[PDB]
Amino acid sequence: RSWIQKVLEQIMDSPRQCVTPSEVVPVTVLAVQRYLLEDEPRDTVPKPPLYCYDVTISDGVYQEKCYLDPSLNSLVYQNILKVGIQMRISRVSCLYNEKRIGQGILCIDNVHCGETSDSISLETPFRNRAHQEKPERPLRGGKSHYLALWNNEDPYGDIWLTDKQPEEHNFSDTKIISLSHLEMTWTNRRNFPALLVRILHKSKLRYYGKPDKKMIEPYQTFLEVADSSGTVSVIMWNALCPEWYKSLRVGLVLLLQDYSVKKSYPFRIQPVPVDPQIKLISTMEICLNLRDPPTNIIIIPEKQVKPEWRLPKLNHRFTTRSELDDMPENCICDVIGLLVFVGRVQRSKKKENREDFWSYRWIHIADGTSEQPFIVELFSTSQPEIFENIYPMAYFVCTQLKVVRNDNQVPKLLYLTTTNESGVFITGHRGQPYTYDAKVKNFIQWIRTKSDSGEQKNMVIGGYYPYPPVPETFSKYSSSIKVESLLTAISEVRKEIEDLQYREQKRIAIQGIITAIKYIPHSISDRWESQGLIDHLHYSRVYPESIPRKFMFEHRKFLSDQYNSQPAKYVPPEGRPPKLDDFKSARSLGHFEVTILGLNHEIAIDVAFLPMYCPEDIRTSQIDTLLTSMNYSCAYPQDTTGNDRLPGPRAVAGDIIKAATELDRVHIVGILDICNLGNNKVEVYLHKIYSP
Amino acid sequence: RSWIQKVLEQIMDSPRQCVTPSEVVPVTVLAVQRYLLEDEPRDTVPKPPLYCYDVTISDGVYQEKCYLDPSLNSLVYQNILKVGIQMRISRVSCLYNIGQGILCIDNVHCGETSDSISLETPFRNR
DNA sequence: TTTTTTTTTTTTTTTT
Repeated sequence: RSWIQKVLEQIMDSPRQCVTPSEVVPVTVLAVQRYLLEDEPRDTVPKPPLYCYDVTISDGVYQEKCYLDPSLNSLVYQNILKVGIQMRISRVSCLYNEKRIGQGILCIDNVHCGETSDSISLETPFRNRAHQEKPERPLRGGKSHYLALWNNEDPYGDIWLTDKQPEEHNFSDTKIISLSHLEMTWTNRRNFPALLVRILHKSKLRYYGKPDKKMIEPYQTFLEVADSSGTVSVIMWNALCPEWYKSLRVGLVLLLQDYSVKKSYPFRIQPVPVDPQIKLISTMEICLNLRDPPTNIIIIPEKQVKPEWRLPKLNHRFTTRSELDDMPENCICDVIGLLVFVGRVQRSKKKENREDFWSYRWIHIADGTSEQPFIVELFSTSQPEIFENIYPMAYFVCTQLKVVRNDNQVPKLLYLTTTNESGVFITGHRGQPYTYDAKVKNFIQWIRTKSDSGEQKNMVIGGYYPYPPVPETFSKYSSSIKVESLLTAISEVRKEIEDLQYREQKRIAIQGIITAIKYIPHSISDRWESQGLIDHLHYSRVYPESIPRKFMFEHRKFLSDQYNSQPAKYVPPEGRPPKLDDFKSARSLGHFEVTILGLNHEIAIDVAFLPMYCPEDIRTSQIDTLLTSMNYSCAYPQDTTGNDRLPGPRAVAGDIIKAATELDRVHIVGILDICNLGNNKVEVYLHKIYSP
Repeated sequence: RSWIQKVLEQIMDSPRQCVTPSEVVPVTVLAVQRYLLEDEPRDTVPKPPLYCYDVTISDGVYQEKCYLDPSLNSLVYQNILKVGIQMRISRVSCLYNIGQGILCIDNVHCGETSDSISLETPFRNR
């Protein structure tokens, strides 16, 4: 009948025994989720992975949610095991969950992941109805839940509800006190009366679920609510977060009752609000645990709000690029404008935990006050629905952005970062949610005027955008690398490329001589050489996803899904999609295949030089040298004219070849960005060839 | 000019939500007088003090009588807020318990004995 | 980061 049924019937009566399936039939992956790997023995020297995965392989007849043996998590770290792929299970085992009444669970123990399936059916029935329970939960554990596939700060699954609506709680005889009242009297108040607070800042989710400790929904969010003049950092615990997080927005008047008051956490950093007149109560913090009756948190509509009392309004620090030009090192600010660039979902390993990762994506916000965008570093703000789907041609507003500057290098690094309390939103056509702000009105007027002028901005999506520009002073580049082996070995590049996980980024420096360079037109000589080694690396491959693509609104879902994070569950294509190549490339000049010879003429490597500067840059000398990959603007050409009377990109080609030819035997320290685009595809691109 | 004048006008202009004095200058206490605390809820678990005091500061230009917050009654219980000592207010409100107002002291930093206490400064409010 | 339930409080004014 089906492979699933046959294997399950074959292995049902032998729990915790590994049997090769009687028949090996390719099965389509229809979903891949990630959850904590508790209940495993942490006594083994190779501590089992902090997370395990569940894969919903689907046969022609049924699809039965299986369990991936944690030893196979390598196939998911590299994204080799993705949704829509065909794999051939080689080893299976049966495990029974002792905290649930149900049938056996198939335990995948060895796979041979192949390629994307030709036909994926999302309507195949579920063999075991238990797997079809609407509040989807992991196969193992009693009250477990699925986390987001890659990062841990993004809500995922059905445990996250959005059903909360305003409620009209009568204030007839409700004892409401002020935050300062608790501040002065919270160690003597046996009972803590009700409160009427308003949200000012909502923080990003935080998962504190360790594998050994037994906790349910280890989710914790810090909300800076302010009742009257006072403000405290309320913190929701346990399973309260996945019942109120997707519903509570900044500016909702909450009525908190049956709460707890304690001492401020020692490592807590309460953010200063926009208004300085308020009192920042930083000695005690209100903890909201899930009380049996659902009266602890009640939100009252604005109509029920009474100006008779004083409630701190939600203010903002909207700033333009011109203002940012003078803003100091660290000054939290809000930004708004028309998105003009979207990066990729890069992942940086957390120092706190080498297993967890962040999910950031470089974006550019355009305004009328400057010719450069804000260049925001957008981390995951626990808003996957917006974060993943943002595209250039739209209005984007991000709040609580911290300035970051670096004058050590000539191209001042004036960019922003997303703090813990940073939120993301896409404003309406007129800017309805933020229309009240004056800067918002100015931005909307600018967009309307420019559109009425028949003008469009150069919109780019995804690509290879290493925003951080390596300085021109190799000494400063080394200084930034404090005893971290700034110059990676010529033979270690293989291992470093083998260490990156899905969409991981890392910057290293190599020492060598320019073996040769062949110009690759994006579409005056075409090739040149400088002139038997121990071994050579063939890493000069530029993938189609690496080339930035001009944005076309007609095809926006396709473009946004080609640079997003890999989906957890399958979604059939809505028709026959286009091809990424048919979209024009935002780059104005082609790449190169610079080959590097080792200092000890023993190891060689092939790397790709993908410059971002336009011919306008090499004419105006906005770049550092002809061997750099980023221009001082670090912004894709504004297309003020599209094509100018300047030396054509074909002329800049050949010119770069001869510029490299100048560095015939010169000892150089090139900075080579290395990233793993997914599957086994890995990119190694040049950034800057430091020369003496 | 006069510190009390500036504080009064500031709390009148900006919302009177325990306005923090924009500028803090040492002020000399000229009198501390007590009376019963009538017209109070007296229903909070931490029952309010039975008596309250009305300090009489002097900034060198005018002397204004200010109603001390009952929360700061310990400073007078311990004789830390006496005549002569020059203090520094840090919070101020504008109570109406109305004609003009009642400059309230919500916080204070009692200092050292003053050497220039003047009994000649006229009352700003008659 | 986690973390719940319970209560305790005595005393000198008004007459119209």
